[PDB]
This record gives sequence, C-alpha cells and structure tokens, in this order.
Amino acid sequence: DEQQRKRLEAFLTQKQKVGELKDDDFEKISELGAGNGGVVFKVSHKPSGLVMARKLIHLEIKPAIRNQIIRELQVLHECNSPYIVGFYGAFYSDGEISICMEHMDGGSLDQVLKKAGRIPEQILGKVSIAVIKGLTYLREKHKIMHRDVKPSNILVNSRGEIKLCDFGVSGQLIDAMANAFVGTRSYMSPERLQGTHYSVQSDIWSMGLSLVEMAVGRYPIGMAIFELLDYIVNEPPPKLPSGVFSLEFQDFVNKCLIKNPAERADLKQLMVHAFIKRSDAEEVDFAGWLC
Amino acid sequence: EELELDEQQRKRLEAFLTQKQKVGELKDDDFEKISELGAGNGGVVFKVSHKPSGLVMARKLIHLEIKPAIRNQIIRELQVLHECNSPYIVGFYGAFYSDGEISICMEHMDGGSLDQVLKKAGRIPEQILGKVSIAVIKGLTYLREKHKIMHRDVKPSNILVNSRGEIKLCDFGVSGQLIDAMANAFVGTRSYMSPERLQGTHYSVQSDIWSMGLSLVEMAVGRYPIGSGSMAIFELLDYIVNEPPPKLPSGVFSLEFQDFVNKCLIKNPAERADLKQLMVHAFIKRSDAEEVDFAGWLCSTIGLN
Amino acid sequence: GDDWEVPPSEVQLLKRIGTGTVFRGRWHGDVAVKVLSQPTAEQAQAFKNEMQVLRKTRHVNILLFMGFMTRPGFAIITQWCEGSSLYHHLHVADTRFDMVQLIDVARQTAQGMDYLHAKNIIHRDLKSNNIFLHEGLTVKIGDFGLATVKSVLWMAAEVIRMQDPNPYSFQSDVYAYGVVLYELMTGSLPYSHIGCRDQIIFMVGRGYLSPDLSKISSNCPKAMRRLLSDCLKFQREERPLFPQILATIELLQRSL
Amino acid sequence: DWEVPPSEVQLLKRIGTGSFGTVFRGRWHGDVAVKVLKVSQPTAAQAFKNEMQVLRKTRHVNILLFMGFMTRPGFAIITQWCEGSSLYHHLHVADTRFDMVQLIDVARQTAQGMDYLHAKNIIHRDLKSNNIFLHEGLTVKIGDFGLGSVLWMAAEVIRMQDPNPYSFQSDVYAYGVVLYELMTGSLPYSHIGCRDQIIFMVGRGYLSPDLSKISSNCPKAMRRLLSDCLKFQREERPLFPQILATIELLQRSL
Ligand SMILES: CNS(=O)(=O)Nc1nccc(Cc2c(C)c3ccc(Oc4ncccc4F)cc3oc2=O)c1F
Ligand SMILES: CNS(=O)(=O)Nc1nccc(Cc2c(C)c3ccc(Oc4ncccc4F)cc3oc2=O)c1F
Ligand SMILES: Nc1ncnc2c1ncn2[C@@H]1O[C@H](COP(=O)(O)OP(=O)(O)NP(=O)(O)O)[C@@H](O)[C@H]1O
Ligand SMILES: Nc1ncnc2c1ncn2[C@@H]1O[C@H](COP(=O)(O)OP(=O)(O)NP(=O)(O)O)[C@@H](O)[C@H]1O
Ligand SMILES: [Mg+2]
Ligand SMILES: [Mg+2]
Repeated sequence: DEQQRKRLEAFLTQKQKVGELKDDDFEKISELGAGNGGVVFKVSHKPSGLVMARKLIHLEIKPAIRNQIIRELQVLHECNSPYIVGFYGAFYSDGEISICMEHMDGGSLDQVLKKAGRIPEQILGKVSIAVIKGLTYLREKHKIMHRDVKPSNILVNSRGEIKLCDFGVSGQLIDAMANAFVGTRSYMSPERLQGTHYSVQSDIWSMGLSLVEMAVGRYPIGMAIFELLDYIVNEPPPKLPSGVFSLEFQDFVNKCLIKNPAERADLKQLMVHAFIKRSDAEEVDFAGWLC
Repeated sequence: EELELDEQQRKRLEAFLTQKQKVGELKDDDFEKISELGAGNGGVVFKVSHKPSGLVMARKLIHLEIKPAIRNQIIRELQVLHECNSPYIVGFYGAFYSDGEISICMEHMDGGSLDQVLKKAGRIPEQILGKVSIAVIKGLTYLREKHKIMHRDVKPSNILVNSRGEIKLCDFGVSGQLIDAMANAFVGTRSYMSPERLQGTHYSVQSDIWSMGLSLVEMAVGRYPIGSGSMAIFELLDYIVNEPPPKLPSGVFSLEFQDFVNKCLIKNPAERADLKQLMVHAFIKRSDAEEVDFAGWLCSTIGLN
Repeated sequence: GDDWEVPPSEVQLLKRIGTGTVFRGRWHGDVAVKVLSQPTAEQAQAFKNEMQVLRKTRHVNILLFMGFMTRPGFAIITQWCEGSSLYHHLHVADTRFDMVQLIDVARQTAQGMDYLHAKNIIHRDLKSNNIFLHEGLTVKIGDFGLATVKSVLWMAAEVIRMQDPNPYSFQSDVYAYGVVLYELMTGSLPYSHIGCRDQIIFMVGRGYLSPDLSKISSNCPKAMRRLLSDCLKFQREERPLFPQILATIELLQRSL
Repeated sequence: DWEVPPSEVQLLKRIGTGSFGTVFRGRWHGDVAVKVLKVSQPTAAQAFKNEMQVLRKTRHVNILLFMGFMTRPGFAIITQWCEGSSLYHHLHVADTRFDMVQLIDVARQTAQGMDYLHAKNIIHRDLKSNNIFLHEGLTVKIGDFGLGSVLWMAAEVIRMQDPNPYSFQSDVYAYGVVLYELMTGSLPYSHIGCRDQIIFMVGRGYLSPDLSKISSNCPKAMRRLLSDCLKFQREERPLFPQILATIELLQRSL
C-alpha cells in the first residue's frame, strides 16, 4: 500500500549508501541471540551510519566452496518486500561468515512469546497474513523456498512490521550448515523428516506448528529431539483447545498441520480462508501491543 | 735369558698352538654359554663352548658405540695377540663384532683371577706371591721385549691362574683405539694406578711395576691398602698422588719380600726398580729356587672357578 | 592433582587462534592455552572432568596435557602442535596423501582410541576436527571437554536417539572412528548433499541414511572397506572394538 | 594410577644395557620402551615408587614420555618408543651433518627440557648425549632423569665431598659438556687414554674440555655460555632460566 511503498523506497534509499562491508567498520552494540549455527549481534556501521543485525556463522570450507556461498546470497539484494527482512551484505574472513541485515528492534516472536506468555489470536492473524504473503513473495518473485519457518525466524519491530528471515537462499550454505550439532526443537513436516520428496507445503506445516506454539505459549509436540522427530512422523498433529480459540483459527491450523502435503492447504487456499480475511478486516494496534 | 721356556712350558705352548690351528674363523652362532665368569666397568666375561672345535673359551663382550671404521681398526689391532704366545700371557683365539658388542675370545683359565682367589683364601701366602711376582715380571718383559707393549692395567683381576699351575696376564693395551674408546667409562671404585700416571707422564712400564707392588700388598694382607676404612675413587686417587706409598707389615713377611714391594712402590719412576733389577732381586731369586706346588694349593686348598 | 596448576604470572598469551578460545602461548616453550570467568557449579565439575580425563592420558597419540590455570578463569594448557587438523588436510587444503599414509593415520587414531578405552575413557566427541597431524606425521587426539570416565556427521544412531541403555559407549566412539575412516578413504564428509539437518538426524537415527560407501577411492583395499563398513554398522552390538580394529589394520598393513 | 600389569606388556628385542637396567622394545598400546631394573629381589621398592612419582610430574614435549611402571616380576619403567637415534649416535657414530642453526636448536630444546625439570624441582643427575633422543629427527627427548659417565660429571660430583654434590649446577655442567659435543663434534678429552687420569684431574680442576676445538662457526655468545656452564665453581654457573633465555635471545639475532 501507500505506507509500505514509502517504507520500501526509504529502505532502498538508505541501502544505496552502503556498498562494501568489511570487518574493521563495525562496533558492537549488544548481543541479540545465538543458535545452532550462528550468533546475531546488534552492530553500528560507521561508514554509512546505519544500525544492522550481524549474523556470524563459523565454517571451515574449501576456498572455492566459500566463494560460492558469498555470491549465492547476493540474490537477497533482489528480495525487497515488506514481509522479508532487508539485506546489506555478506563477507567471509578467517573461518567465519558475517551476514548483515536490517535490525528489528522487537526481535523474534520466540523472544516476544517468552515475554507475553501467549500471543493473542488477533495478533496471530496479522502474523499469519505476513507469513503467507512473505512466502508467496519468495515463491513467485524468486522461485525458492523458506525451509526453516519457526518463531525464531519471524521478526517484528516497533513500527509494527512483520518480516521473515533465515530462508534457503544459498544452497551449499544449506548443505554446509547440515554439519551441525544436535538441535533442541523440531519444526519439520513428517514427509520432510521422512525422506526426499517435499515442497513449499512444509513451510505451511512449520508455521502451523508455530501458530499453535505462540497461541498456547508451549511447544505443542510432546523428550530428546529424535523422539520429537518420531512423534511428528507417527502421531497426528497438535491442535488448539476447543473453548478458547475461534473455530476459524482452529480450522486454519488444522488444515495447515494436515500431515499429507497434497491434502494440506496451499498458499492460494489459505489466502482466501475464513480466518485470514477476518483478521485482515480487523483493526489491531500491533505496534502498541509490541512496544 | 728369562724369556726362555722349560720343557713343560714349551710343550704346553705348542699344545695350545696345536689346538689353536683347528679353530679358524669365529662367529656368534658357533658359541653356547656355559656360565658367566664375571663383569667389569665395561665388559662381561662368559665361559663358552666353541661348537665346531669343542674348545672351551672365555668370551669377553665389550659394548662400544663407535664408528664402524674404529670398530674395524680395533678388531684389526687385536690380531697382534696372535703373536703374543708366552707361558705368562693368556692365549687368544679371535675377536669379532656382533650386536653392538666387540667379542674377544681368549684362553679359559679354570682357576679364575687372583681377585677371586683372594676372596676365598683371605690372604695369599708369600711363597705363592713369589711365583706370582715372577710370572708378572716375565709377562711384562715379554710384552716389552717381543712386542714393545705396555700393560697399563695390572691388578689382581687381570692375573689369571689355572689348575695346571700356570700364572698368566690378560687385559693389556694391545689396541690403542680400544684404550681410547674405553676411556669414556663410568667412575670406578678402586685404582692401581701410579701417581705419575694419575698426573700426566708419558706411559712407561714403571707404572705397571707400581701396579704389581700395590697388588702384591693387597693379596698379602687381604685388604685394598690404599685409602682408609670407605672412600670414593677421587679420594683414593688423592692418596696415591700425595700420601706416602703403602707397605707390608714387618712382623710376618720376609725382609726380602718387604724390600721387593718397596722398590716397586717408590713414587718416583726413575728411582723405582725396573724389570731387570727386580728379576735379580733376593725375593725373586729365592722364590724361583723354592719348590712350590701351586697347582696343588689352587686345586686342593682353594678350589677352582 | 594441584601440582599441575600454573600461576598466570608464568604464562604468556600470544596470537588468538580461534574459538572456548585457543591461544598460542609461552610456558616452558610453545604451548596451547584454551580459555574455557566465575564458574557455575556444574562447569566446575565439567572442568574437573576434562582435566581429570587429560590427567589420565600418557600416550603419544593423545594431545599432551601440561597444566591448568584457575585465574582469571579456567584454562587448559597443552602442547603446541605444528601443522593442521585432519579436517583441514582433507576438507580444506586438499592435501595429497598416499594410501599407506591414510592407513597409518587410521592406525594411529585407533592406537590412541584403544588407549583411551583401556583407561575406561569414552571420548564422546571424536571427529576429524579433533585429530591433529603434528609435524605432518603423528596423530594427536584432542578436545576432551565431553570425555567421561567409568556435530551429527560423526554421531552414532543410538546416541542420536537417546533412548537405549547407556547411549554413549565404546561402540559409539567406534562409529565416530568409522566416519573418520570414511573421510580418509573418500576424501569427503558424510551426507554431503542432504540439506535438511533433522532429516539426517531422523534418517540416520532410524537407519534410513548412511555414509555412501560408493565414494570410496579406488586405491582403498578391500579389507579397509570392510573395516569401514563394520565400524559404521547401525546396531552398535556388531561394531568391533579397537583391539580388533588394530589387529585388522596391522593385518592389511603387513602385506601392502 | 600408573601401574601396569605385566600380562598386558609383551617384551620384544633387547636394545641394550645401561647403568640403571636393560631396555627392551615392547608392545603396550603401540611401541614402547621398557627398562627392566638391575636387581630382581625387591629390597625395602618404595624408592622405586618414589622415583615413579618424580616421573609422574613431567609433562613436556622435550621430556621423554613416562607411560607406566611395573612392580612384578621386577621393577620396570615404560616410556614412549623413540624412533631414530640418540644425540650421541648422531654426533659420534653416524657423523650426521648438522648446521649451526640446527645445533643451537638442539641446544635450545635441551635447555627447554632441563628448564622444565628444574622448575619442577627435578635434578637429572645423569644428563648426557646418550640420554638425549632426536625423536623423528626433529624433537629432543630427555630421558633417564631422577633415577654416571665421567665425561659429563662435574668436579664436585667427582670429589663427593661438598654438601649436596648433585644440584642444578651439576646438571648445568653436564649440559655444558653436551654443548661441547654440539659445538666441537667430539667428546671431551679425545685422546686421554687413562680413565683414572681423566677423573683425578677434573675433580681437582687440573683438566677441563678443550675449547680450541669449538668450531669457528660457533657464535661468540655460545662459546661464553659454554664456558660459563663448564666453570669449576658451581656457584658461578648460570641456571637454566638464564641459559635458555640467552639462547632464545641469541637466536632472534641471527
Ligand atoms: C531447518 N531447515 S533446513 O534443514 O531446511 N536447512 C536450512 N533451512 C533454511 C536455510 C538454510 C541456510 C541459510 C541460512 C540460514 C540463511 C540465513 C540468513 C540469510 O540472510 C538473510 N535471509 C533472509 C533475510 C535477510 C537476510 F539477510 C540467508 C541464509 O541463506 C541460507 O541459505 C538451511 F540450511
Ligand atoms: C686402567 N688403565 S687404562 O686407563 O689405561 N685403560 C686400559 N688399560 C689397559 C688396556 C685397555 C684396552 C684393552 C682391553 C681392555 C683388552 C681386553 C682383553 C683383551 O684380550 C686379551 N688380552 C690379553 C690376552 C689375550 C686376550 F685375548 C685385549 C684388550 O686389549 C686392550 O687394548 C684399556 F682401555
Ligand atoms: N680368560 C679368562 N678365564 C677365566 N676367567 C676370566 C677370564 N677373563 C676374565 N675372567 C674373569 O672375569 C672377571 C671379570 O672380567 P673383567 O671384565 O676384565 O673385569 P676386570 O678385569 O676387573 N675389569 P678390567 O679392567 O677390564 O680387566 C674377572 O674378575 C675374572 O675372574
Ligand atoms: N625411550 C627409548 N626409545 C628408544 N630407545 C631407547 C629408549 N630408552 C633407551 N633406549 C635405548 O636403550 C639402550 C640402553 O639405554 P640405557 O639403559 O638408558 O643405557 P644408556 O642410556 O646408554 N646409559 P644410562 O641412561 O645411564 O643407563 C640404548 O641403545 C638407548 O638408545
Ligand atoms: Mg680383566
Ligand atoms: Mg638412556
């Protein structure tokens, strides 16, 4: 819309004064969080005067494989969308890869969920819309996937923006980050967990599991990680309780957690679902609820 | 005159040389150990059987970490011992190198060394020591006249005896390289070294004469006479150079024997007696005339080892 | 025990090597200083273990523990190894190794692991990154921060499941050694194209995925392929122990 | 604990017999060296276990790796197996070609190991080129410490009169003779055939190594360090913190 068009042009104007990023140009502000393969810090870039989120990923790889990943992410320069986090640059230096992106002062919904206890349904409707629109942008404009939808990768800011991050843009970085330690939680669809055949329908599963988690404030499957993986493959999916949440939102997560990817809803069906069109009509003060 | 052999001596020497011809080349695999005869600062001696000929030999093994050329030169210099044939010198069969050990195969003496006999006898009688003094003087004279070789290591452990009554010398400096290679040694416990050599003079047989006299005193009283009580090698080396020489007690031993060791223990090598004066000394002249059954005393009174 | 503590005044730190954090240092010569500051009640028991495990190791194929520091924080001092890790030689620098060398590195790694197991030590974290080729010749096994006394690419299935009685065992170390064998014989890491991490976890844990032994080099002998596959077996009960691994390697070495 | 059951160890070829015992190449989790001590009947025993507690204090790359001990059937020490030769063998037997940069490196590594031992309150008591192994032809390994040959013995050790004849300084003098071997390529008193003469003179001060054989390529600071280590009075000899620092500062100024 008019506001989103102005913010994107404003971000593109600030992005033009960035250029090349090097290690010596930064000063760390604070540590935002760390995960299975990376740690994120709030940094100040003195050459342009911009605050950014700097993700550091450690990788000992051959020189050719290292050069491939750096330019495999330059596609992010074309991922300009109100539901996708912006991109400044990425560079390697002495075993670690730094990825500079737009700072989100609200953090991830995983951090916001821990403070709120539970995220209200009206807020989750605005969240569901941005995730569907963000995935649709990546599928039609860039013909890739997200591969890693979860509350840890859904970022928010004071201005009320909802954007996504940490999706598969560099394929060998995907294979390189497979050499990682045993994770702590699972958000993969059972067919993704099982074997090779999969599609973008698993992203819908991962946000469906994310919606249920943020709605009740509890990881809904349930243990060591393998037992969780076996539960996703075997047992039926979780669902929200009956009395609390609306049947529209109940029917939304059930069609998003249907185990078969062919019976599960597509991004075209969820766009015109009863729960999505209802919350888009709702006027919710998302910026105020976050701040 | 005194390098001459009697009929029994000349028969035994030709008998040894006859046994020696049937030996030939020596190899490690031809030997089997019978018993260990003893060990020293750097060497160990075994009683061994040479299978091809059936001869019993004494096999001294000396461990040396030296260049292969020095090893070959030591073996090459020990071939002189083939020419050291004397009734007062231990026989020699051959020398070879194997497993880092230079092996010296020599005549076996079933009576052992006088250092072993002294421990059994407590004290060696003067009449026996007279025949010992004769064999050392004649043995040194043979080395100096026939080969111009000095002994450099006269002491009771290197005076060997056998059941036939023979008294022979062993472990003398025939190989100058073996002398140098065995200088890198470990500290000893005793010394029969002359004070002039402990200080730095060029080597002379007068040093061996001192070592003989010091040995005679030890075997006569049954105690190492240099030092006090115990002492370490350096303190003993101090006595030899500074303190006056030792002497036999006056009461029991004859004045001839007392004067014989004193002329051997004069600390100045120029005034010390040489091998010609001691040969015509009263103790030696008296002892050579005495009829002493040494083979009987060794076999019957002491035993064999 | 305390005789291995080193005062910080005696130790000098030089160049930072990487990330705890490792420094090249000086304490009676070149050393490595791993700075693991006020310890939590459990990490003290943890540092009490890596140090206690290291204090029980006296073997040429185990990284030489030299001492520890308690100030400003806990730190471990070891020998300084010259060269690179086996991971660096195989997956970074593309080092030209003969087949006799690869078998020798496999033999030395089994030599160190056999020593650890004889001391009832389960390394629990054997990987190519923790194997150092000192002077390009001698294997040095390190990183005992997870070792105990009695990534997923080197993890056995029973450890990835965490359900079976005593998941970590000698056999779980053997599987990790088997993946190291896969690196030596294939020159690459296992599952080098499957992008989904949890897939690897669930598939390997269930048995639906295993290292692809078709990438084994042509010059790898048949006895080395069987030893490789025997160390990678799904059921830990059938994987051989390091005494048998050593006898197998010493057998194939004896005749080229 | 570091005691090893004798059933776990297989003895192979005998390597040689030293002053302390006989060394065999053995097998115990790889190649090992097993020194079987002299006597078999164990008198007293605790001294052996006390000596083993000294070897247990050493964890240094320039110190021979102690691996374990055996109390049955006799007393035995298990160490790492050094592939290669001793420094004595390299210098006086094989005549190996070393540059001065390598000789000072061996001298530095030997000082590095001795500095560690003395920092651990360990007097070697028997340092010599025979007990220095060039492992892999690269790394110095010092062995047979805290458990000799006259050529490395100080005068106060020869006399055995002064209080505490064995000290750090007696180890320094032994290190000085090793320096003499490295700088001259030969043993001290190369042509003095009488063992007893070599002993009596050195103990009194009348004899000392011949610094005229020191190669011209030897730096002047090394010759001074060598002569300081060979000083007759033990009180005037430098300790290994100074010896090591002197070499390490000299090397930086090549
Ligand atoms: C459990 N999921 S999985 O098993 O499917 N594996 C994987 N999933 C998903 C992705 C990857 C790898 C990857 C990652 C992690 C990545 C992270 C950041 C990035 O920058 C920005 N991104 C978006 C907005 C702004 C940015 F600055 C690019 C990235 O590009 C990547 O490709 C995986 F390995
Ligand atoms: C304390 N005095 S000292 O310091 O001068 N050292 C030395 N003294 C004297 C000599 C030497 C070297 C030496 C040795 C030791 C030696 C040993 C046995 C040998 O076999 C036979 N021997 C005699 C008869 C028959 C043999 F088969 C020949 C030997 O030939 C040798 O040359 C010394 F090192
Ligand atoms: N040919 C031999 N026949 C019999 N016993 C011998 C013979 N040679 C040596 N022995 C014995 O072996 C023992 C040890 O010999 P050895 O190694 O020479 O000791 P050592 O004479 O005291 N030291 P050294 O100075 O080299 O002569 C001697 O004490 C003798 O009893
Ligand atoms: N760790 C070892 N690895 C290989 N060879 C060894 C080792 N320790 C000793 N040796 C060898 O074993 C033999 C005997 O050694 P040893 O018993 O120490 O006598 P030594 O070193 O010559 N004199 P000493 O050390 O005073 O007893 C020599 O050939 C040494 O090189
Ligand atoms: Mg002798
Ligand atoms: Mg030794």
